[PDB]
Amino acid sequence: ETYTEDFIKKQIEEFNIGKRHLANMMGEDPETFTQEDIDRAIAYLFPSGLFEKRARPVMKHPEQIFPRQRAIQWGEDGRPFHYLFYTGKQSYYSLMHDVYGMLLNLEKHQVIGSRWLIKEELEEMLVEKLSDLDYMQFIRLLEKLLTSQCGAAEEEFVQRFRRSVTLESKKQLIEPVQYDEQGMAFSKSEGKRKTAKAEAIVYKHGSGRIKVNGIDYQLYFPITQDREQLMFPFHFVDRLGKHDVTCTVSGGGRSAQAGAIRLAMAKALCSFVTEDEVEWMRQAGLLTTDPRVRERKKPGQEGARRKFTWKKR
Amino acid sequence: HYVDWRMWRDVKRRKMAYEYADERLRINSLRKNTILPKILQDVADEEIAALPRDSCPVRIRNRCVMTSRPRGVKRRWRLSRIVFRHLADHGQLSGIQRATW
Amino acid sequence: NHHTYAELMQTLRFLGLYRDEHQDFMDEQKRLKKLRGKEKPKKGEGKRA
Amino acid sequence: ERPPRRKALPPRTEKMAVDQDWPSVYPVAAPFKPSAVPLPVRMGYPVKKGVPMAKEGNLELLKIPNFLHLTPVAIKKHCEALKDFCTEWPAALDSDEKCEKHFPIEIDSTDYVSSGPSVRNPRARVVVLRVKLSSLNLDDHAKKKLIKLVGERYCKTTDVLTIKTDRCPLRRQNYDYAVYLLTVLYHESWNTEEWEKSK
Amino acid sequence: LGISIKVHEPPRKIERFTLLQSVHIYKKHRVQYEMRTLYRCLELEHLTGSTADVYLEYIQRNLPEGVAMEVTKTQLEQLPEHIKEPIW
Amino acid sequence: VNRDTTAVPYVFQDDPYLMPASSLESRSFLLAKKSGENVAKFIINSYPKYFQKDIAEPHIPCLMPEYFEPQIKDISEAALKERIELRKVKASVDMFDQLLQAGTTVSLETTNSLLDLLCYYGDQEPSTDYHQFGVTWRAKNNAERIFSLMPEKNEHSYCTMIRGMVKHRAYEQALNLYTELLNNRLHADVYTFNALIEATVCAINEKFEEKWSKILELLRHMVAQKVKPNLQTFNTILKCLRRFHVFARSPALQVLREMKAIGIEPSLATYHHIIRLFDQPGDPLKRSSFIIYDIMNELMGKRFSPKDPDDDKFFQSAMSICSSLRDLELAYQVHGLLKTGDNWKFIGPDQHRNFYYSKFFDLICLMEQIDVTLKWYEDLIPSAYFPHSQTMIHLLQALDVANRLEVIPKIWKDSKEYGHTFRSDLREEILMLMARDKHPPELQVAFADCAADIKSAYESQPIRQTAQDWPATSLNCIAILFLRAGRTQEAWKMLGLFRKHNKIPRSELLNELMDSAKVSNSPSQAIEVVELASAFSLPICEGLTQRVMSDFAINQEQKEALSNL
Amino acid sequence: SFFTKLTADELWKGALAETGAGAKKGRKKKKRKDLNRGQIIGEGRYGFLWPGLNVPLMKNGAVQTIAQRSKEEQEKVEADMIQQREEWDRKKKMKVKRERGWSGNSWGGISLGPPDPGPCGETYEDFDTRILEVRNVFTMTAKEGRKKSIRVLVAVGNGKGAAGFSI
Amino acid sequence: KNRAARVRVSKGDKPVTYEEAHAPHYIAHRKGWLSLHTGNLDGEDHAAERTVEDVFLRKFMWGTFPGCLADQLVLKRRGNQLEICAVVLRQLSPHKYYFLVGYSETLLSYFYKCPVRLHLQTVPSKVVYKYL
RNA sequence: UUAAAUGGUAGUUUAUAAAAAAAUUUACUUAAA
RNA sequence: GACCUGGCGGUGCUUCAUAUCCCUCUAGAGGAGCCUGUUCUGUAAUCGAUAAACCCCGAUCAACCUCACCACCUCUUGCUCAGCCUAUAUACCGCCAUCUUCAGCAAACCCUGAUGAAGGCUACAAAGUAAGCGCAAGUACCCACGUAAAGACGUUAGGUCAAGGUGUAGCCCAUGAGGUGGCAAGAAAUGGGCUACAUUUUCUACCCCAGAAAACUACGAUAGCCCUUAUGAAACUUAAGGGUCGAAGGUGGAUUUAGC
Ligand SMILES: [K+]
Ligand SMILES: [K+]
Ligand SMILES: [K+]
Ligand SMILES: [K+]
Ligand SMILES: [K+]
Ligand SMILES: [K+]
Ligand SMILES: [Mg+2]
Ligand SMILES: [Mg+2]
Ligand SMILES: [Mg+2]
Ligand SMILES: [Mg+2]
Ligand SMILES: [Mg+2]
Ligand SMILES: [Mg+2]
Ligand SMILES: [Mg+2]
Ligand SMILES: [Mg+2]
Ligand SMILES: [Mg+2]
Ligand SMILES: [Mg+2]
Ligand SMILES: [Mg+2]
Ligand SMILES: [Mg+2]
Ligand SMILES: [Mg+2]
Ligand SMILES: [Mg+2]
Ligand SMILES: [Mg+2]
Ligand SMILES: [Mg+2]
Ligand SMILES: [Mg+2]
Ligand SMILES: [Mg+2]
Ligand SMILES: [Mg+2]
Ligand SMILES: [Mg+2]
Ligand SMILES: [Mg+2]
Ligand SMILES: [Mg+2]
Repeated sequence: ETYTEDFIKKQIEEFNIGKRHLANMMGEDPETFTQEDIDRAIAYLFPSGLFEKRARPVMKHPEQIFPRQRAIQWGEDGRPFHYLFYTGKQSYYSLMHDVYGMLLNLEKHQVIGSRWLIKEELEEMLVEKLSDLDYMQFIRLLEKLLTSQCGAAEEEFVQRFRRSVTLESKKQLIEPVQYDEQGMAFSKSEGKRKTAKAEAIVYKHGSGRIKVNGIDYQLYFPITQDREQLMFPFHFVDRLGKHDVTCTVSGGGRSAQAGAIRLAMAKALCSFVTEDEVEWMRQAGLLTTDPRVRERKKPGQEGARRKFTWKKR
Repeated sequence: HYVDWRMWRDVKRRKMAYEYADERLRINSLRKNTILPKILQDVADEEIAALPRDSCPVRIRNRCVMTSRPRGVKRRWRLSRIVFRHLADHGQLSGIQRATW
Repeated sequence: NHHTYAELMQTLRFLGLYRDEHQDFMDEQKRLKKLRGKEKPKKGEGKRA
Repeated sequence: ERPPRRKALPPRTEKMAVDQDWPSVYPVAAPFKPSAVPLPVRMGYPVKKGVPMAKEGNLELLKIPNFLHLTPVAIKKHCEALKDFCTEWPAALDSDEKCEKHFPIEIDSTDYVSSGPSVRNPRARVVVLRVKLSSLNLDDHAKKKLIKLVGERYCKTTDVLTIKTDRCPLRRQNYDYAVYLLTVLYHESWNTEEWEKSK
Repeated sequence: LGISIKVHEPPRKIERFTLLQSVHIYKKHRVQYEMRTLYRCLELEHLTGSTADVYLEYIQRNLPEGVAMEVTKTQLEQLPEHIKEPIW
Repeated sequence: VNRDTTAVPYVFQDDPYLMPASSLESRSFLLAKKSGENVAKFIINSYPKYFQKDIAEPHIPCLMPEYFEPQIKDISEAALKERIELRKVKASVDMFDQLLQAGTTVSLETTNSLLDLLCYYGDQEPSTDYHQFGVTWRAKNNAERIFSLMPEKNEHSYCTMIRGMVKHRAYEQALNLYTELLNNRLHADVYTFNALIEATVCAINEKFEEKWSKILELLRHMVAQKVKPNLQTFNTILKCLRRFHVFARSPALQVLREMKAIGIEPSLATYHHIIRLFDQPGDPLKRSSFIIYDIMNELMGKRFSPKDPDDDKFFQSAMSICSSLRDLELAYQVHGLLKTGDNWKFIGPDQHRNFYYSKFFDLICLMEQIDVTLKWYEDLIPSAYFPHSQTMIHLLQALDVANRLEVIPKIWKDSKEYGHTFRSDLREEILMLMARDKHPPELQVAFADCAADIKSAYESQPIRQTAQDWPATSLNCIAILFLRAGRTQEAWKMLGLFRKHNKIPRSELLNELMDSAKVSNSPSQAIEVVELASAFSLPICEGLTQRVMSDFAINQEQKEALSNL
Repeated sequence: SFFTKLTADELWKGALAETGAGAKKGRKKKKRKDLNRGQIIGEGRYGFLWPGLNVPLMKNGAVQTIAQRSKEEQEKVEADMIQQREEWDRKKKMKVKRERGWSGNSWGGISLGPPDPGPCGETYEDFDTRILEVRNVFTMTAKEGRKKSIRVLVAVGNGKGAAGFSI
Repeated sequence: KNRAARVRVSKGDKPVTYEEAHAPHYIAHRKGWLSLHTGNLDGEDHAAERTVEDVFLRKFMWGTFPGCLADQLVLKRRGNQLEICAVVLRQLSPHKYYFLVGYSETLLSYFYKCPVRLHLQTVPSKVVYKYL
């Protein structure tokens, strides 16, 4: 699959004409039709439900479709263009040479935000296939270059090979404090445990009354352990007897329903505690949705994991 | 031209059962009650027993319409598991895919 | 109705408007068996009596 | 072979202007024709270092039920021609409460559109009649007798009497039967029998 | 066409069934198939007989292959004449 | 929605390989498709058993097998009626005779129905799926025998017999039967009178005046019998009057004026007959001019409905009159009428549609600005008709007149796509126009590319199998076009073809070859120019050689040049 | 039954039995005959002639109608087709005379022709290849056991002094 | 090892189309369905008769167009209509194609009592997705 | 650094490849003797 | 005689098995009754699977039908341009098991062994480059987790001529087709499962703050007998319930299964 440059040029010629045709079909301005409008139109005109998105109908700029192919490396005379052509990795060894040169000069004169460029993405930059050990060798020099007091130019060179890790914050999101007709401050949250789904309304000020589906919590949860779960969020922050809760729970069994409410109450109560307390609650496991759900039974077995009795003979 | 003699015997049973269905329904109604005299119900017992054996609906067998396999048939498609899987695995049955969950 | 399907497509083959690859295969095999000397015996005039 | 093998003409998408009347090309639902659609649309899971397959001879695109005959331009043009057939909703019946006051009875019927040689569907015969007993001229005795006669057809929370009828082959017969049942129920509820004194 | 329309997506139904893997014996091994039925509900309101007749014909004729439709029609009717007052 | 101009008619398969690429392929592709439908219908009716399972709801009667054989085997009058309904001419007669021999009574209505079947079909079986010149009526036919057998003969029996005779060109026999009809004091119907009018004109070869008197006498007979004339009565008169070249024009107008007074509305057929009568091959066309203008004024914005079988023949004739008069505005009025409402359906069969559009487009190219002609070219071709090779010549001539020769390469491509790749007249015309005058470099390059393509069409001629033909003009033009574009290498090869094919090169080709050699300064090439012309004994060569000898010529070559002559 | 019939490819794949357990560890090589080679669309046993498929659509500028070959004409067509088959079959039966090497069944001394031309415009038409030895060497693999390979010595030479050999 | 509808790897000389290259686990994931009707939707009837008709049509078209079909059929059903989309080759003369389209559309309409259309797409040669 | 015997006979490896076809053959109605 | 490659070794060294080899953890099987397969024996009376990789297996299923079995009777160009559940899974397609709870397979070239079978890595690098297939990636399900799905080439001439199709051979007054009636049992052994042997239990109320029962009238049969009903043309037989009966069993040897 060797796509010559003239062919790619013709493909671009057909995308621009096709792009104007699609704008005409959809009644849009040919001149402000973007790639995100193209994708919306193609999805409507050619509806495909195939689970894998790479198999669906696509109309993209040929530069984004066809793979990046390296240019001819020698002229008609036959003399290759790069002095490191016969190495076979002219782009990799050209870079390796440059970094070694910079390091020699630097000596003579004398992170969360960003990750080291991964291997598959360095190969794209060089348009050369590399081994894992080649990638390690390159990174070992770049790191050495940072350890030394690299100058303003050397820092720019390194940053070519540093991507930006956007670090996800593990901070709980607080729900807005609303006010009812009577002006009582309350927060509402949601929880899910197995198949139980509970909505909890925690009032800022109260006496400690919990109503579950309109019933007093001790009557709804006769089992003590279930009542212990409802106590844990409030006991952990020393706020027993200071809030009223009106929660509704549906689905699941007795324990799942008590677990769903615990998560809902904890998420809601984050509005009325300090940020530091919210972090402690998160570190005690009071704000995490439990992902442990019933595993499916498999054909040819007794249960999810159990097998049928095995007979050697 | 039916797949085999067994399929051909089932075709004849389905035809004879259709012809006698009304007569059999009427006579059974006389038998399946406690209202009518037992003497009349005894005569109906004999009359339904004298009808041809191949009119009895219990003798019909749901065979695969393509291969005549008498077992492993899916009633919705009337196909044996083997024939159904052949058509399903080639993508020729609308909306039927491999189930993974 | 396997009688209609079979009889219809048989007629369509004799009219030259349907190519039955299956029937062609078993037709060649019957022709070659006849040359090899294996042919259906005449009814009544069987190998037994 | 004095004339050489017949050569396929170039695709007619090369003659199409960029400001054509596309609804004229795809007036009705038709299969995707790569020679008629002037889009370089590709489809197919790409092989390693490969691209999604082109549109010519692409069976994946043929499978898609395309909407090239229903472009937004066509829909707006189509509906402009179909406005003559529509009649205006009575402006008086602004809200659902106003509809109930003037038209107490609601008849629900269902039509099933499936693909095949036969249109028949045995579910289409079912008719559901709903009427609130507050819209009927019922005294105290009649209302109590009616609620007892119908049984679970009456819902106390909503005060709606639901009469579902599916005895007769046709929907029109089931509609006439449902309306008939409401009539005999109304008149029987008003009638007072002597045995009613044993309540 | 001036019709009030509201769309909601009813939950999907996935029907699954199991078949034997091999033609003969080998019971432990199965093949599991499914048919996914997805839904979309278009709730029209305050239509007249003529408007509904035209809208339904237009969208029904353009129903894509493999899509079924169930049209539930609620008709507003007046009290039967016989029910206006009791005869007894 | 409107007609899609880029597509061929919808009846064809929308695929580049299957789309028709010529006027003939259009006809043949439809004929092949119709044959397929006939073969399927033949099988369906030959083996109904296979197509008797009805799974359609609602039931579709049209998709069921048809049974054409009589299912009543009893010999009776009621069973005979079936055979007449089935149009079994031979079976009905044989059964009718058997019925008569048995002595059972056959109703007059049943006998009249049998005569209708025999009289209409001339006692011949209607064509079936599978089992012109001259008078088709035969003296020994069943209709005549049965007609005499009839014990009671009503007016309808005579009528259908007269109509049959006229239909089958038994004009004299029909007129004799009408005389017998009058002797019996039986009134004839409108349809018999319409047939009798045709018989009068066809039967004898008397001059117009006598035929007109006879026609007027039948009209007076029609009025005497209280018979009201229909539209067909007048349309036949006009069709009959076409035979009288210049003597029926004014009478024909009187007939038209009579129609309007009575209240019979002239249909398209009526006007078709008039314009055909008034349009005889004469240069002035003065009367024809007035007729067509007045007819078009009357028909403006009139939606028509089928009234006469000849309604489909109007538009082709009207466009023919406009081409003869060379009036584009009238043609646009005629075409306007075709496009109003549903009048487009009256264009007629394929050969009518091609003729109409050929005459219409040929008049546009001649009489309209090039910019509008090209719009009509885009809209009509290929969506409406596949052009004739001569219409491309007319389009090329229009382009020449407009000085828009940048489109000639496009016309060639379209010509190849419409099946004119190997039309000699078209290929020669394009080359001549391209090479007639010198053009700017870009236009000269484009013409060279088209010339190379035309040259390839000549190299790959299907006639090449029969023989090699390379017209002298074509060869000369191609060579000159190569020289002007700067492809001297390609032009140098053409010199071998001239002598090979024995085609004499024009002086302009030889005179211009000088510069090509002079710019190169290769005396060898200069002599080759002299050597060729000397073979043909062209007088310019001798005078030319001396000039070349002065400019660039090797000493040794100069001596040889003179001796070669 | 019609619905039980299969395509020719599946039939020939089963009948040939090229894939199996009997064709692996050295455990009649009948060949597939293409039966569609001589078949023309529209030709049937009855002999019906169809305008536009079996016979030309228009004869003398007139669209032909459905016709049928006479009893005796169809017999000729069938007999001719049978003869045309015996000819095609005959060609395959014919054995081409192979120039033998040192022995009838020995690969030594059999010319292989000129070496294939190189990609960079290189032609080796002067050189003549001739085999010298063909040996069936074997190794043992864990999965399959006896694994058969071919060792082939050849010699190439132009006849003017240049000459090499390779395995 | 699984067998169902898996074209087995060869020496790298065997051309396969996109449909033939994908095993059954890829249906609804990378390749779609070759027949679209409502029979197999929840609450829909007559799946059995739709299945038989599809099996027949695929065989009818294989024998009626011998050597022409270059890929599997795409059967589409909309209400009463049946649409057969076939990718054929460019070897048979156009006349013979038009005859067979008119013949097949008529014969099938009378057999299944419904309007049937056949949409032929011609390709120069079999579209090769990969060489197995 | 306890002890831990046995597994019927024969059978598990070389001469080549592949069909071909053929076209249809350009623009009305109409009429006459 | 000396080698190449593979296998194998009660073969060495080092590093390890994640429900996994040992010691450990939880619940079982092996013992009792019953349900359901198999082997044997039995019957005039199917067939196939039958170390791991058979044994509630082809069957998401046999009272007739199904059926291919047995006895008897009947038919002959036969529901089919016949038929055959007749032989051959050691001729095959098709669909699969198994290693796989694997990571290798291989076209095309180059180099090494003096041009033998064969071999081809060392990163501060020393002859390998490798399209393709698999793994992986991606997708399905509730996540990027897990679980499914997937899993090449080959190994067991592994399973299946009885899903169907089919090569070869056989039958054609029968080895084909139809009708009626009938067998599918238990000396003995064993696999899987079910219910129990009870007090963390039994019954009732309740679905979790209760009262009684608790050793020959307790715990414990889903068996036996009897009766009714359901399905069906047909029920000594199949299923449900009622009555009656109250049995072995008192926690199970060697051995053995599953689970992160
Ligand atoms: K031996
Ligand atoms: K070793
Ligand atoms: K135990
Ligand atoms: K066999
Ligand atoms: K067999
Ligand atoms: K057990
Ligand atoms: Mg049964
Ligand atoms: Mg598996
Ligand atoms: Mg020899
Ligand atoms: Mg021994
Ligand atoms: Mg041994
Ligand atoms: Mg036990
Ligand atoms: Mg057994
Ligand atoms: Mg066995
Ligand atoms: Mg029996
Ligand atoms: Mg039995
Ligand atoms: Mg038998
Ligand atoms: Mg085997
Ligand atoms: Mg994952
Ligand atoms: Mg798995
Ligand atoms: Mg994977
Ligand atoms: Mg074996
Ligand atoms: Mg076996
Ligand atoms: Mg027998
Ligand atoms: Mg108990
Ligand atoms: Mg009991
Ligand atoms: Mg009973
Ligand atoms: Mg007790």
